[PDB]
Order: sequence, then C-alpha cells, then structure tokens
Amino acid sequence: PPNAPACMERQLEAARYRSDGALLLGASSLSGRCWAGSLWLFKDPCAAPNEGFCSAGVQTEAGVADLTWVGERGILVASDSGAVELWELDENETLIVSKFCKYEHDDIVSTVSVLSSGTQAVSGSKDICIKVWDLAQQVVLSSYRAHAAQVTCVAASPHKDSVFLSCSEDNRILLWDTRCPKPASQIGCGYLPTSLAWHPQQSEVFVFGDENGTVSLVDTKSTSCVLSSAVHSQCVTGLVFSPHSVPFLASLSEDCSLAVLDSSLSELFRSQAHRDFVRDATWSPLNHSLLTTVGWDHQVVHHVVPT
Amino acid sequence: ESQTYEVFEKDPIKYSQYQQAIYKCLLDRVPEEEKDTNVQVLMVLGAGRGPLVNASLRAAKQADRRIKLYAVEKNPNAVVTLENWQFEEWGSQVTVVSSDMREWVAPEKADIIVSELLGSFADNELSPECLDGAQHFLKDDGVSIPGEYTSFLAPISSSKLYNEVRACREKDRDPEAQFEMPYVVRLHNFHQLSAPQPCFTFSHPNRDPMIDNNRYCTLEFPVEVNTVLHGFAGYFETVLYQDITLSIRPETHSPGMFSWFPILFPIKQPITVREGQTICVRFWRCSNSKKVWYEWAVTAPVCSAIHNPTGRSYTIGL
Amino acid sequence: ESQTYEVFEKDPIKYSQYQQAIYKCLLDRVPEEEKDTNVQVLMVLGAGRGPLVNASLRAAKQADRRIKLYAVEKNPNAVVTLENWQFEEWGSQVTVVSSDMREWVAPEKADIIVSELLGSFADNELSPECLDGAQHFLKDDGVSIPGEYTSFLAPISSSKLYNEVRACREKDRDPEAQFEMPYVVRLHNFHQLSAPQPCFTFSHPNRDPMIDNNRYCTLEFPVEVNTVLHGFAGYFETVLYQDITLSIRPETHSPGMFSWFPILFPIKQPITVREGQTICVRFWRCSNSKKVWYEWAVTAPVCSAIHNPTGRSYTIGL
Amino acid sequence: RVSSGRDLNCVPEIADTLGAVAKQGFDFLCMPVFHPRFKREFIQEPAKNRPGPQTRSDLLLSGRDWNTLIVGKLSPWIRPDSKVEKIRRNSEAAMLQELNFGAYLGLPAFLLPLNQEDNTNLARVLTNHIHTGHHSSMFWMRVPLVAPEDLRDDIIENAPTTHTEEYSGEEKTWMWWHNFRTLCDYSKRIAVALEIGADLPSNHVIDRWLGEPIKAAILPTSIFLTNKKGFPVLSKMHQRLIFRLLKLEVQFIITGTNHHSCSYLQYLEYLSQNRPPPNAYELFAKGYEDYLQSPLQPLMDNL
Ligand SMILES: Nc1ncnc2c1ccn2[C@@H]1O[C@H]([C@H](O)c2ccc(Cl)c(F)c2)[C@@H](O)[C@H]1O
Ligand SMILES: Nc1ncnc2c1ccn2[C@@H]1O[C@H]([C@H](O)c2ccc(Cl)c(F)c2)[C@@H](O)[C@H]1O
Repeated sequence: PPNAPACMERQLEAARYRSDGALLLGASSLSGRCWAGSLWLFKDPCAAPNEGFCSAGVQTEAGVADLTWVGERGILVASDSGAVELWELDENETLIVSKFCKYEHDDIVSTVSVLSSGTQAVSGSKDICIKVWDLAQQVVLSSYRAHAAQVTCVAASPHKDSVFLSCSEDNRILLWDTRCPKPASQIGCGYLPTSLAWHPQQSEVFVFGDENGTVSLVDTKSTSCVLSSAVHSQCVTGLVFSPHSVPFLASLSEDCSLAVLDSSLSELFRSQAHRDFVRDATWSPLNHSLLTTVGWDHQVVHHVVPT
Repeated sequence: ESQTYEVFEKDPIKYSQYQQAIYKCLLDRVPEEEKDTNVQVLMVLGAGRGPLVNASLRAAKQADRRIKLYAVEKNPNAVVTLENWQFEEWGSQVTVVSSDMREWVAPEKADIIVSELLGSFADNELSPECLDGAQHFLKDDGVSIPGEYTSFLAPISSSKLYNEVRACREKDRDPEAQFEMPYVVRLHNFHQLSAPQPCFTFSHPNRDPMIDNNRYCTLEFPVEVNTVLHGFAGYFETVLYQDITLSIRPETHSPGMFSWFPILFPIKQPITVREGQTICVRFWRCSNSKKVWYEWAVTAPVCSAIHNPTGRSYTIGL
Repeated sequence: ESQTYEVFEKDPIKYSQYQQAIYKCLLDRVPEEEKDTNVQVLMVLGAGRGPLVNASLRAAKQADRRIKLYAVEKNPNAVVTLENWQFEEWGSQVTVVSSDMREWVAPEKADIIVSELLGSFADNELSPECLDGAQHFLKDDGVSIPGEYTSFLAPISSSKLYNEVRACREKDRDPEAQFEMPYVVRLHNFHQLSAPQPCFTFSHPNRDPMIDNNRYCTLEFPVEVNTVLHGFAGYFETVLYQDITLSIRPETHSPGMFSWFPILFPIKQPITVREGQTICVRFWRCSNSKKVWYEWAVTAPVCSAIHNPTGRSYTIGL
Repeated sequence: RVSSGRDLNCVPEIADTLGAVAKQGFDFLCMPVFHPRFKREFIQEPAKNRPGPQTRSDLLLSGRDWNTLIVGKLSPWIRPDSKVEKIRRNSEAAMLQELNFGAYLGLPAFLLPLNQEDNTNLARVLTNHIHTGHHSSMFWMRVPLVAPEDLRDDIIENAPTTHTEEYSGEEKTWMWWHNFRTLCDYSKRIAVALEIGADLPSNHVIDRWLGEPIKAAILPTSIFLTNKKGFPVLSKMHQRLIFRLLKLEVQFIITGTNHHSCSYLQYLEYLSQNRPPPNAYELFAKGYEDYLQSPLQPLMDNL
C-alpha cells in the first residue's frame, strides 16, 4: 500500500494482465456518497483485490468505465466525466501518474481500445461519437458521428492501425478503415450488439455477443454463413481470446457466469464463481491455462481452464 | 416521502421516551453480573430512516449493554437511507432487512421488538395486524415496545369543521363520501361536548389464540350543555414500557409532543343535543383478508345512518 | 348464485368434452394389466355444484378404472349442494374440501387436477393464479386438465355496441369508466375488421420458476376495408387433453357450446381505418398481490389513450 | 434574467457538484438519481440479491434543496420497449423504482428520453406511476428537434444518408411526442424538454413545437460556434429560436462537456437582456397569458 487510497470501491470494472504477468485493476463505486473511481497495480495476481497488498495505487476524480494497457507503463482510461485519461507509471512502478485528462466526449466514455501500433487509440461514448486519438500529442485526430444510439463497444484491429470494429444500440456493427472517405461500413448478418473481439490469428475473422446472451462468429470476407451459439441467458458483456497459438474464447455475462468455448463455439468450461455481474477475463501471459475474472462482487477468481 | 419521515423525526420527546423504554427494558432483562455474557436481540419493525434504531443505540449506551440490532423496513426508499446509515456509521451491529415484517424469515427470535406503527387513532396505521405477523419471531418470553395502545373518542361540536368537511366533496365519487372517513386535523375552533372515553385497546404480544382484531364498542357521552354535534375527535394513549408512556388525550397529553395531531370522525347530518341528554356512539373496527376500516353510528339521542358501511367510502389497506 | 351454476351446467357438449379428456387420461396413466392395482387421485378444483365431479365418475365408468375423488370449492353455498350430493349418492369416493385451492393442505398429491376456471377471455376468471397455488399438491408427473388455454382478439366495428357501452355511464364514478372495462356479450350486429389472432397463453402445470403471469402482447391486424373501429372482441381456445379441445373462436368454435359468449374490449374514442391500413393493438395482463386486470391501447393507424391504467376503472379480484 | 440549469451524467460528490454548479450561476441541476452505469437485476439470482445501498442517501441534501434544485434523470440502460422480454420486464421494474425514488425525494421534475418511435411500454409505466400514489412531480420528455439517425455524418459506405427532402419524415420527432402524450391521456404532468441540434432543421419542423408544452430547451455545448475573441456564441437562426423560446418562458438547460474558456450562460443572459422591447399589449397581458376567463355578459349581469 504505497501513497495510495486505503479502499478500492466495490465494483471491479476491468482486469488486464501485462507482458511480465502483473495485474491491472480499474474499479468504480456505482453507489454511496461518492461515485468516483480508482486505478490499481498487482505484481502478485493472488494479492488482488486486497487494497493494502498492492504494488501501486491511485484515485480518479470520476468513475472508471473502461481501460486498456498503453504498452507496459501507461494505462488508458474511459471515464464517466466524458474524458479519456492516460496514466503512466513512475520509475520504480510504485506510483500511477496522470499524464493527460482530455474532456472531448459530451457524455460518459463507455469504451476505449488501443490501436495496434500503440501510438493511437479509439474511444466510443454515450454521446454516440467515436474518436481517434494521438496519445503523444494529447489531442483528437478525428471525430465520427456514424451511429444513431450510444456507442457500446470499440475494438481496434490486431495489426492494421486504421481498421477497427464498432457496435452500438442502433443494431449497427460497423467495420472501420480510416483509409477510405467513408470509413465505416455496416457489417450485417436481430438483437443488439454488446461486445466485440477480433480473432488473434485470422485477422479477417471476428466475434460479437448480443444482449440475448448469444455469441456469433463473423467473417470480413462474407456477410453471410455466420456460425452462432446461445452461450448465456443474459447480455454478453465481454469476449477475450486466449494467448495460445490456437486460442480459446472466454465470454463473460450479466447472467453471473464465465464460459470457455472452442472453434465450433461449444462449451468446454463454465464458472458460477461470481454472485454479481462478470465484468472481465484476462489470460495470464505466463500460465496460458490461467484465466482471471473480475466482477462487481469484489471477487478476482483465478480459473484453471481445463485444456 | 423523505420529507414526511423528516417531519415525524423532529419530535425529540417521542424518541427520548422510546430511549427510556428500551433503557428500563435492558436493565430488567440483563442483570449487572451478566452485562457482558448476554447480548439482547433487538428488532425495530418499521424502521423508517432509522430514528428508533438510533434511540436504541443511545439506550444501550446509557444502560451499558450489548445489543444485536435489526432494521426491518418495507419502503425501499427509506431502506436506501438505512443501508447508507449502516455502512457509514452503524456497522455490523445493525442488520438492515428490506422486507415487510409479515413476510420476513428471521435468523433467530428477538428479545425485544420495537415499533412506531401507530397513528392518531392508535390502531389506525394497522399496528395490530403488523406486530401479529411478526410475533412468531419474538422469544417465548420477549418484550414488545409498545406493549399496549388505546384509542379514545370524545363528541364535538364545530359547525366550522363541519363546513370544512362538506367542502371536501369531489366529482366522480359518493356526494357524501367526505363524511364517511376520518381526517387527521389540529382541532382548533371547536367545542368538546363530553370527556374522552376509551374505545379500542390492543396489547402486544397477544398470547390469546383466535386473537381477532375486529371490534365493537358502545359509548355513552353525558352532555351538560345544549349544542349541535358534528363528529367525534379521536385521540390515542400508549404504554411503551411500564410507566413510560406516550399520549395525545388532552387530559394526559405528553408535553411538547408535536408529532401526532387528533383525528376527526365526521357525521353526515348534525345532531341537536339538549342539556342533560346522552350522546351514545357505536364504533366498529372491521376487516377482510385485504382491508381494515371503521364503521360508526350515533344511536342517542337520535339515530344516524351507519357511516362507511363495508368500508365503501374509506379503507385502510393491508 | 344457484341459478348461475344451473345456467353454466346446461351445456352437454362442454361436460362430454371433459368426460372424454379424463377418459383418455385414465387409459394413458393406468394400463389394462394395472386396472385394479392403481387408483388415480383425481382433484376437481372449483367444483361448483359437482358437474366436473359427475363427468369424472362417467369417465371412470367408460374407461373402467378406480379413482379417489376430491371436490375443492370455496363458495360455501355450492359446498352445501356438494355435501348433499356426497351423502345421498357419491359416497366416500368423493371427499368434499370446503376451501380455496390456494389455502388447502392436501392429504396426498394428485394424479390429475381438473378445473373449469376459465372465462370468455380464457385467463380472465383468474385460472392461472389459482392452479399455480394448487400445483404443489400435483404429483411430480401429474396431469392438469385443461393443460393449456389461449385468448384471441379481433378488431370490430359496431357503432351499435359502441352506443350500448356509452349508455353504461353511472353517477359517482369516472364519466368514461364504462369504456375501460370488458363486457361479456353475444356480439350480434357487428362487423369483424380482421381475423382473430392469439394474445395470451397459459400452460399447466408450469415447471418454469419466476413463472410470472404478467403479460404484454402487440398485435397487427390487417384491414382490407374502410371502417370505424369501436373495440376488440375477445375469444378463447383451450386444450383439456391431447386432441380434446373447447373453443369459442368463431373459426374453430366447438359446435353447440352455448356456455361462454365472447368478450368486448371497448375504446373511448372510435377510430377511422382506411382500406389497406393496419390496426395495431397492445394488451397487457397486469397484477399486484391483491388484483389482476388488463390495460390496452391502439397504436396504429392512430393512438388512443392507454385504457384502464393501474386497473383504475376495472380489476379482477385475487 | 434567465432560468438555467446544468445537465450532467457524472456526479461523484453531490454537495461538491451542486456547489460548483450554483457557483457557475445555474438555478438547478439535472443529475441521475441512481448511478448511470449501475445496471440492476430484479428477476434472477444472484445479481437480483445484490446487497448494500442502491444509490446515495437523501440526507446528503436538505428537503428544500431536493424540491428546488435537483431534476432527476432516467438511467440510460432502462429500455422498457426493448425487443428482449427479459430486458423489458427488468426495465419496467427499474423504471418504477427510479420514478418512485424521485417521488420519495420530492423532486420538482424528472427527465425521460424520447429517442425511438415505439414508446408504448415506456408510456404505460409512466401513466401507472402517475396513478400510483400522491406525488405531483413534473415529467420532462427529452425529445430532439431532429432524430439522431437523421443527423449522423454521411460516412457509412453501404448505408448513405437519404438526402431527399422528406416533408413528413423531417418532423418524425413530433409524432414521437404526440403518440406518447396521446397514450398518457394528455396528462398535465408530462411536458417537453426540446433538444436543439447543431444544424437547425426546416422551419416547418420548428413550427410543430408551437402550441406544445415546452417546459425546457436543451442546448448542448456542441452547438456553440466560436467568436473572434474565443468565446461561445450562436448563429443568427439559433438566436431566433432562443428569442421564440424566451416568450414561452422556458428553462434553458446546458448539456455536454466543456469546449470553451459560465460563458454559455452569459450568452443566453446577453440575448435575454438584448431582446426586442415588449409593447404595451405584451406588458398588460403579462400574467394573463393562456388564462381562461369567462366572457362578460353585461346585459345579463351587472359589471
Ligand atoms: N408490515 C410492515 N413491514 C415493514 N415495515 C412496515 C410495515 C408497515 C409499515 N412499515 C413501516 O413502518 C414505518 C412507520 O410507519 C414509520 C416510522 C417512522 C416515521 Cl417518522 C413514520 F412516519 C412512520 C414506515 O416507514 C413504514 O414503511
Ligand atoms: N381459488 C379457488 N379455490 C376454490 N374454488 C375456486 C377458486 C376460484 C374459483 N373457485 C370456484 O370455481 C368454480 C368455477 O368458477 C365454476 C364451476 C362451475 C360453474 Cl357452472 C361455474 F359457473 C363456475 C366456482 O364455483 C368458484 O367458486
């Protein structure tokens, strides 16, 4: 517990394992006198969620809605204040210093995703816009009003620094490519798109989950012949692929369960560990059969995925 | 509403009287040589925003004893204030239970159940019905605070309040419905024709099986003057614990207790009463599996229609 | 009333259809080689003056099997007719239970529960609520007769029935209350603007937890003519057992079944509908711990007010 | 001179936020009564059994401050007309809960969104809240002059914006309000909060909000053009709409994040002070506006 707050707020929003095996935690209080958020680092993945056994810790003036790793030092933050924030670690990695706080979105930034190169990042917000940023220049390069309803999920291409997915409450899943004068392109196929995951190997295949707990497998090449399975009974909140040469798909949900599926989208693992909303899944860079799920119940459960 | 709780909380006397009632009960149940061996299971029923829960902590501080607190509350908006109280200050001592007291399955039985489920006519807020459904989770030797309440009625004349009542007629309902329902009112311009007499009484806990909260009372009010009766003022009196009491009966009124104002039971037609005559009134506490209500008639010197038959004009919901 | 039961008993088709439904169920549950080893626990729920109980004896005679009968009934006046039936003719085979089916603690579970708790709009008499509260005393593999019912609605024009409804206004209530409540009526002079479509469906027994009998349906009625819509006619269809069914839907109407007439759901203001247009209606089955009722609105071609919000003008009592 | 309020979906400390808002110069604050992202469950375990408080406590402000300075807001995740049965049932229970909490606090107004065409279940649940209990809280439907789908940038390649002048389609947000308030039986407790977009629509569209109960006008930061001295100002046509709205005595509401060095408030105040003078008829009738009176009958009666 360095020069950090003495209490991390009950609702854990995001779990992100970096290269060496350290655990990043973003969390916010969605109830009580204070509705602010905070950032935490855990060099010991088994010390989480203990607020007094952390490597580094910090407090944000507003809640934490989404986060990503900007390499190994920085952390990109999507906040309710309508601001995107980059927080880079100090020399000994014992402090989390806020580099920039840019209020550009007119409402709660719901999603953030760092662009393949590591120099840019795209954010999606409740203001219905999608913004492309320069992490070094402290500014927004482009502002896009492509959607009709609030933006739910933004997912940058694994390698192309101009390609990314987008999905919103207007039933639109847009494939982007800032290399065109009309960047967005409606990818067809029903229920509202809620989560997006690019495939790590086939940079032409991606998956998306809907508000009816169904996970679908889609190809950029053809907007037909889609493979699907009803994984959960409630809204698919997240999708993360394993580090394996042949990855595994982890799907978290509002039905308070974790699911692990293969290529044919069949269930290999199911976890009722959580008593509240399952908000994340992060595979250990070291033990690839390890999966860490943070929820809203303050639990950080580590699952040994039966591979 | 939030402001309604606030108003009913700004009565120091009422809560200090409850503090003292818990205080005397603590000493009576836990002897000095058991001050740390025994922990009293205290259950506030209908906890509001936590005022009885607070006075319960103040009573356990002055009596110097250990208490396991519970705060059963059905209104979920007050339950927000309760959980915000429990986290910020009370701690694990108080266990908030967001439930109706008649549904709640308790972990264990209680040493004392404490309630503020009374109104101006004592049983009019439906305190009998509620504590009865909670009685199963009271120890075979437990205390209920309050342990007893009694309603009082007195006949009044006030052609001013009679007019105020007529003025309450509304479209799309019985043109006389305003006279078949009680009103809480600070009776000001009026004349009390006879001294208040007791009406209905409820005791808690109620050991008696086939317990039945239905009632029928017949009162005879002797009037020494000539007048025109317009209705009956209702008042209440209650025993929290032993000599610790709260009252609104003007003769035994607890001094400086703003909270509960008197009730007014109208009568459709005013009645001439000569000197020496007796005003005889009948009251009935009625109920079905869904509602509770009163019916009432004046039988002397002259008869009136029975007011609010079958709760047609006015019911209290269960 | 005694004469009401009489009227609803003078429908031979209805009871012969129930006889056949029990008959096929007897054979399906008791094989020929078990004809005397097994005795089926039959429970008629809402037994009236005993017509289903009688058809149950006729079904056990044609199917040639042993049955333990029960006749649960809440109306104590019909229960007099039941006990007078049981003594004089039925004997110890039938066990009359003078209780609400939702209170009754049964000696054992039942092989088949049989009910007539349906009305013209199927679930309007409150059959879902009643059989749900009885489901605990049904065997983990038991049959419920009827096993399913579905309500149908169809939009109608009839400036005659529209007038009949306006004529129902009463003093001391909402001047428009007569349009926010259904009526059972033998629809005669009228025009059906579109074919009946299904609305609400209930299945028994209902295995599903968080079962919830609340509903919301959205129907689109295609109208091929120009007209003025005045309301929606309601009809029902039910499956007692397998292919044995009862219906009032004019297209699938069970022939010669006088008993249940259609319902009429009015609309405060009439609506002009051009040829080719679609009449879109929303219905809601609503409820609280005390009442059940419908709310409804026309959303196309033009909107109406939502009718009977919060059951303000009309409720069915639980 | 103008009655103005600040809208935000981020309030970490209510006393700090309200304090800062008033410090800026705002007469009131539109803020969420529950946390915008706090999705709740009411049917299935275990998120149904979520423990601890559900929002902050009423004690954090005086009753007087809740009655006069706080406008509630529906949580954006609540969708009573969702095509998903599970989401409808949950959003019904959640909407009743949120509305009942606003009523418990004694708030003077509560905001609800009108952003799609089908608002039937939303209206049924509002109507029911109106008939359940004694509360008198006003309801402001947040409806935009132009649908968000009709102001989206022409950037989707395989879905281009239909540039054709569609006379009736240009006024689809009016029909959304119309059907909603028809459903609600023209309740005098349901009024409009008109969001004014960046590009003002056709004049005929703005002529549909005439005769409608506009209680408030929502001006987002995004619509303010910058002047030579780096300050936010408005176009001559947006200024005309504000002048029209000032006669209707609406409450101006400022929404969105900051984009200038309150300055937005100062502009509205300036327009208010620099308005054309109301003639003797506009000064005499000031008070008698839309007040129904009985025509005098001096032959029958004595004046
Ligand atoms: N059967 C039940 N189960 C659980 N709680 C129940 C009931 C019936 C009523 N109550 C609650 O008792 C409180 C009491 O009336 C009260 C307390 C304090 C003030 Cl100041 C006040 F005005 C009123 C209210 O808060 C009611 O919600
Ligand atoms: N929950 C309950 N528990 C016990 N009985 C219940 C209920 C609810 C209703 N009923 C009875 O069902 C009968 C049925 O509706 C019926 C039968 C025959 C004819 Cl002809 C007829 F018109 C009507 C009535 O006799 C009702 O009294």
